[PDB]
This record gives sequence, C-alpha cells and structure tokens, in this order.
Amino acid sequence: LTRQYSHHSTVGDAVSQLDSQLMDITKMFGQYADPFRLSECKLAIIHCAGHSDPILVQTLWQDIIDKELSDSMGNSSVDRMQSLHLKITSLGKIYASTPRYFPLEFLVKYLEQQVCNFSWDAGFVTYTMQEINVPVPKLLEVYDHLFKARDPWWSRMKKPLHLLESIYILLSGYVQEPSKVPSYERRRFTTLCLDAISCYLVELQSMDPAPALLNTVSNFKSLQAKLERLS
Amino acid sequence: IADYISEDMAYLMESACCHLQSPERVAEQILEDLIANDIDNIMENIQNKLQDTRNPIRAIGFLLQNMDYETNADMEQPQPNTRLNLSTLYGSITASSVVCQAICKISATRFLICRDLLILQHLLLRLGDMALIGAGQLLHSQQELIPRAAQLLLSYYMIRWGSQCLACAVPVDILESNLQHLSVLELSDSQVEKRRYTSGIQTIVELFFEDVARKHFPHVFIQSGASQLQEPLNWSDLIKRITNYLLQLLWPSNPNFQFAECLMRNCQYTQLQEYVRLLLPWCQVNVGSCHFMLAQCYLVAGEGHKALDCFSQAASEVEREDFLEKLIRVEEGESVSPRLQYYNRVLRLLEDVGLPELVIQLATIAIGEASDDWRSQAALRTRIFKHHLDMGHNNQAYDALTQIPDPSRQ
Amino acid sequence: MKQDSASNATYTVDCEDYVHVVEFNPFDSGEAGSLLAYGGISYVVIASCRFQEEDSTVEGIEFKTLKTFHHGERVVAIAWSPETRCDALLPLLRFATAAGDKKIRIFTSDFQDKNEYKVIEGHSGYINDLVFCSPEGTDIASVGDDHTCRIWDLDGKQIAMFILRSPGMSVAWHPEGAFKLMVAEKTGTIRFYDLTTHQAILSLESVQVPLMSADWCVRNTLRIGAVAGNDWIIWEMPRSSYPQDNKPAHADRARMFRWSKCNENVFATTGYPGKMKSQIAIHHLAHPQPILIGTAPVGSGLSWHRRLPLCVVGGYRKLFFWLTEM
Repeated sequence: LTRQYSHHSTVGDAVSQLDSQLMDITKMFGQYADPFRLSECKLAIIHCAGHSDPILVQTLWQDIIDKELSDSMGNSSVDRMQSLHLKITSLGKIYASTPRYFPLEFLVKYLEQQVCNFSWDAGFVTYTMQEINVPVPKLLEVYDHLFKARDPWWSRMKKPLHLLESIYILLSGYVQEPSKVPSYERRRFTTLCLDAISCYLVELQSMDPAPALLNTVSNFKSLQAKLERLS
Repeated sequence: IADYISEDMAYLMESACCHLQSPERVAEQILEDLIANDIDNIMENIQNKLQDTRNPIRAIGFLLQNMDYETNADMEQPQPNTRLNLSTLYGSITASSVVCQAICKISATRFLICRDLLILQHLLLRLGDMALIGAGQLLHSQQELIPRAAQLLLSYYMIRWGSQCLACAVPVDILESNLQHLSVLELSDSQVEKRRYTSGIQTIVELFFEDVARKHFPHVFIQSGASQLQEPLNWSDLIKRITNYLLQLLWPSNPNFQFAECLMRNCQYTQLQEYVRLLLPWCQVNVGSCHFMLAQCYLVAGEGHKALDCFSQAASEVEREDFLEKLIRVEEGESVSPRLQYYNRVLRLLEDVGLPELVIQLATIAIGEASDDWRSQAALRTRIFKHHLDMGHNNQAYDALTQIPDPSRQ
Repeated sequence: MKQDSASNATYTVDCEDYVHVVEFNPFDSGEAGSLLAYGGISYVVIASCRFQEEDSTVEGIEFKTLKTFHHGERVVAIAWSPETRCDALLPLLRFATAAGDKKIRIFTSDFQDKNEYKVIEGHSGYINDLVFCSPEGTDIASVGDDHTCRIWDLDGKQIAMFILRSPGMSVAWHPEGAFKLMVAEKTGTIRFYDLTTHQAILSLESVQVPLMSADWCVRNTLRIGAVAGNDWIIWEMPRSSYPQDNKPAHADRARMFRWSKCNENVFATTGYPGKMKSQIAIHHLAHPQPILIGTAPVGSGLSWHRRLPLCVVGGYRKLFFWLTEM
C-alpha cells in the first residue's frame, strides 16, 4: 500500500490501522487485499488460511502476471521478459512445493500465450519453470498435455509449432545436462522422451509441409539420436 | 391502398415475410380480400387514377430504382494518411442511435411502400387488357418488376428486423476468447481497442455501425468532392449520406458480407442464426459464407454434426465468394486446391474444439478432394490415424495406417 | 470368461427419496456449478453439483440441495427452461415436470419466497417426455400414450397438436431451430415437424421395435440417436432415411438414449430396469464396444453434464455419476 498507493487519500488511514493492531485474515482480505486489488497478498492469505479454490488461484496468478506486464509497458521487450521472470521465479519458489496454490499447467499455458503475444524467446517459460525447481519430467508432462489438447488458440495465432519448439528447448537442455534428472529415474525418463518424440514426429508428418515444420522435424530427429546415446 | 389495409392484412404480410412465404402470393391474397370487401368503389377510384398515368411501368421502375441499394463491388480500400481527425465524426452513442433510428424509419416506410406496390402490381395484372394502352408490354415488364419489388420487400423487412433486434449482452472474457479463436482463423485485423462496452442496450445495427461502418465514414466524406477541409458541416446532407452508405453496407446482397462477420465477431450467434435463416431461402449472393457462419454458430451451440454439414455445403462456393477467398489467401505454398485449403482450415478449427469424430469425417471427405497431391493425402491420413488411435478405435487406426502413401510417416 | 468389469460409479450421492428421473440443466445458469433436478415419489429436488474436473478447489463432488418442491405425484420427466439463471440480480428457476396424473407442471422460483406452479391439463394418456423450446424458452412440447404431440405456452394454453400413429416416446427441439421438432413414436417412426408450416418435413424408421427413446445431437444437428428393442441406432441426415449404425445395446431391452452435450461421438444408453440392476453403457462411435459399462439399482433417468464427459443416472435413493475420458 505504501509503495503502490502512496498518492491515494485512504492509504494513510489504512497504514495507521495496520500498525495499530494485529488483524484477522478475513479482515485483511475483505478490507485491504480486495479493495486495493493486491493479488499477491490475496494468494498469501488463501495459502495461510488453507483455503483452496482452483479458479480463484488461477485468477490471482493471472492478475499478478497481467499487472507485472502492465507496470512494465514503458520498458524494452527484454526488460519486460526479465521483470516477469523475476516475479514468477520469486513467487514460484514460495508456492511450487504446494500444488494447490501453484497451478503449473495453467501457468505454463498462460505464460506461453504471453511469449507468443510479445514475440519473446520460446525458451522463456521452460527456463523460468526450471529455476523454480519444477522437475523436468513434470514440465514435459504438462507440455505433452498442452500439445495433445490441440487448442485452436495456437493455430489462430499462426504459431502451431510453438509448444513443440518449447518441448525441443526443454529436452535439448536435458540432453546437455542429464544431471537435471535424478540418476535413479534417468533411464525411465529417456525412454519416455523417445516415445514422446516418436509421437510428435508422426503428428508433424500429418501437417502441411512448411519450411518451419521441416526444421522442427529435423530438430526432433537430431534430439532422438542424442537421447538414444543417453539410454 | 394503404388507407384500406386492415391491421390483420398488414400482420398477414409481416407474418409471411417472417415465415418465408412468397410475398407475391400473399399480396394476391390481400388483393382478393380487398376486392371482396370493396364497399366504397375504391378499385374504381384507383382505376380512374391509373388512367391518368401515361407510363405506370416507368413510374414503378423509378420507385424501385430509388429504393435499390445493391452495390457494385468497387468500394476502394482506404488510403492510410487522412485517418486521424475524421475517425471521431458521428462517433457518439447519441449519433449512432440517431443514424440507426433513421434506418429503422426508412426501412419501415419503404417496407410499406413495397407491400402496397406489390398489391398494386397484382391489381394491374388483374385489370388486364381492358384498361391500359399497352397489352403486350405490361405483362412482360411486370414479370421482371414483381420479383424485384418482392426482393426489396424482403430486404427492407430484414433491415427493419435488424434495426429492431437487440444485441445479446456478452461478457468481455467470452468475447476476448472468441476473438482469439477468430484470430486463429485470421478473421480479425483489428486490435482490441479497450472498448468499455458502454453497458447500454444496442440493436445489432447500432453494434454494426460502431464496430465496422464507422471506420469507413472518413473515406465516404473524402471521395464525394470534400477535398477542401473548409466546407462547413451540414446536418441535412451528412445524415442523408451516412444513412445511404449504412443501407448499402446492411444490404442483404452486399458481397463484402461485413454485417454477418460483425455479428460473429461480437458473439451474436442467436441473431446471426435468425439473420441467416431469414436470408438463405431467397438471397443467392453469399450462400457459402452464410453456411460457414451458421456452421460456426452450431459449433458454439455444441451441435457438431450440423456444423459439419454446413461446412461441407460452404466448401462448394469457396472460389466464388470474396469472404471465403480471404480464408485461403495466406498459405503462399505450392498448388493446393482452394477447397482443400478451406478443409485444412476447418480441420484446424474442429481440432481446437476437440471433436475427433467430426475431424475424421471431414478428413475422409478432404482426401477425396486431394486426388493428385500425395503429400496432402499423407498428412490427412496421418491425422485420421492419430484421432482413431486417441479414441481407441484400434482396427480403424490400423486400416488408416495401411493407407498412408508416405513410408516415413507410416 | 470375460468378467464384464462393471465400473463403479465415479461419484455417488445419497438422496432423501427414491429417484425416478434426473436431468442436468443443459443451459447456462451463470453459476460455477451445474444445476441438477431429480424427481421422486412426491418431490422435485433442485441441486448444484461441482466436480473436481471443472474446479480444482473441490475434492471429488460437491453436492448442494438448493430447493425441494412438493409435487404430490410421481415425477416421470423433467425439462429445464433456457431462462433459468442463478447468477442474475433476480435469479429465475424455471422447469416443467410430467407426472403419473398425466399433467404437466411449470415451476417458477426466485429461490426465495416466490414459488409458483402452473398446472397444464389436456393429455388423456401418460406423458412419456417433455421439452422446452431452446432458443426462446416460451413453449413446451410434450408427447404421450394418447398418441399426441402437444405444444403449450407458459400460460398452459395449447398452441398446437399433432396426431401420432402410436404412443409418442420422446420429443426434442432442433438445437438451432425454434420451429423444428423431432417426435419419436413407439412403432419405430421418428418424425420431424415444422411449427410454422404445421407439416411433417421428414421421417426415419427404426429397424427394431419398440422405439423407447431418441435424442437429437446438439453438437451435430445431422445426427439422431435412438434405442429400439435391444439395439442403439444412429442416423445421419439428410444422407439417408436408413440408419448409418445399428448395434446391440442391452440383452433385456434398451430404455434410454442420450447424446453427450460436449462430444458428438459419445452417447449413453440404459437397459430396462430388471428386478435388481440396470446396466448403463457409454459408447463412442469409433469403438465397436462400449467404452464404459456401469450398473445402478433400478436405473431411472439418464442425463449428461453440459461441459464435462460426465453422465448421471438415478437409482433407488442415490445418484450415480460416470466420467468418461474424451
């Protein structure tokens, strides 16, 4: 409130009330977090209260992302990407241990839509989720689901290969550093990657031959031949 | 004629237009009822006054011509550099409603004129060789003028209906998602200027005016000789020009099809279904585009089988209609048939909605049109294989696999 | 030995009375939860259902009774009005029931104090099915053992009547077409009517009899599905008056057929209530066998969730839900 609403006439009174006593979570939510649209504080409140609404959690994460993207509108594309990365990494490190408050599939989907909207690096979401300590196998499961869901959004945005580009970056990072996956599951995970790549190659062959598609097919064949050396 | 039409006879014509009955046959029935009830020798008074007319065919042709807003397709695309000062002309909600009320009134008055004119044309046919100097020219010219008056009646009924039809209140999140789905179709060049939908009731014509027609008014102002930014604004000339231009854009035979496109973009599916229902039986200009829009409305309604039938009907007219041609022009790739490009677009849309059975039915039809391109056949058969496998139809997936012409994809 | 691994219901909810019919609201009520109605011996219960598959804040199923209406008679069929909205500043609950007394009742409620019902009389036989007109919500179609299909306004005035050649078994409005009505007759004939012209447009004939239930596919208005004798039957219009598919549904007769509201290739059938258990079979057109087989004690009603691939059947004092993969 002091940082973002210093010019608002009611904030002096709100800050003095917040000093004057310890408040209950219900009062903090309804009298301060809601009127001032403090979506990070709302997320912390519902986490502390053990209150779990998946729709509310997704809406709060959306509001946090959209606010960070709005506050950074005056900055360069790289600085906007870095600001959002630092924001999502900071909150992700708090909530990623508690899946009820870290809706990973929604976050990956929503951030990949923003990467497409702003024409950012396709590596951005995969890098940010790995820095949060999201396990590479769990992140691949989410991307595999998002790809198999065949969302018409990607075709409407003229970016039908985007999720496969993100998958290629994720798996290329695993091939470069196989220590990102615990040694006890590495063999099983490499087999799952070979099976998944075989499925992606069959689906890519069913699409119209474009230069971008032929490059994606070449990248996945190269990735397959590198994973076969790791198995 | 107008002074003797009862409320029941007026309702009978309006009901006939709503139910897609022949307005000619209904004008003949109203004329039978008028002759049966001719207590005041009015048919004799109309006959005496028609004898004062030297050329009734020329007078009818003149009325129909001044009531015709059919546009020859030369609406030149806008030069970019004069946009910034005139984009806000007539941009207020008050001006929007005054212009749309002008259309409502013009279409209502001209609907009555077309009704009364149709009744008069049937009276002229019944009066026959006994009363007017021109036996052979009257019968042959009335065969061309009656269908034209009927088409104008239906066109003014449609514009009147649209000027009275309320737009549905659509949540911004559903509109933004529909615009994302339509952007996948490339049906949207327009950035969402953050329009706070001013939460007023609007007609579908008020909605069309604000969204589409408004952006073209600066151009209509410039083309008409106002190359001097110094002419004083005249209300009387400007309202007439705006109203005539908006009538051309709302015209059911307009090849630009922008009215139906605007309804689809604003999620007005119920009004678009009713508009297409009222249009398809008698207007042949945008039949494919109507079936494509209707197919999208059925897809949103969850009626995927009817959507597929309508998409298959729309595929026949894809080369004739400018709106369907816009859906094709963006794949700068080698010699694919325009129908196969259209089916590839509809297949992407059925996949995004998650309807695998309809994707297989459409992909099977699309293989029939792909007769010469083994690469497109390989892609379509790979798609059929994937969806049968995902559904667990193991035998059909295996059959689809044996038909793949590409050994690498196989 | 193939042990028919009858799947347990994904969810089960206990009811205060016997369930004789159950229907999900197929319309948008603007609430996050799906509205459900079930009819008992003398009551209609209106409930909200939320599922973990649509809402990550729910563990399993959240079932909340919103209102119980005294009906006095055994409910046979329920139809939702498309005007039903719960998120509005003035909530409107409207539904129609058909009952053992051969009457239709239209219930209207604000979920508060305003609870009114209108009784519609005129059927001389049992009413087998009833539906609201979807898109306008102003008209009710009903069919029965008096060999009539009747159309009613909300005022209970008969607007139209079609004389049938046998008992009318099911009725459905065209999903996109305010004047197109499907009527399925017990002798296997399915007729399409236009209410503007008062004419039959077309008919289909089932390869088996009696026809017991038919449904119009909302996702594909060319598809009609029915159950007749022991089989389920699918037609694709306008291509043929002959069925596209005819396959065994149940050994001891099929009773109900309903299309999924979210998938044009998925439908459910129910067997005739035997002495102890009714079979439920979920089918997908790409598969020669049911994708799921369930059982309910004396299965009563069959309805589909609006968005999820989830169906419900009433049985004894319980609702049973089956989720299928898409």
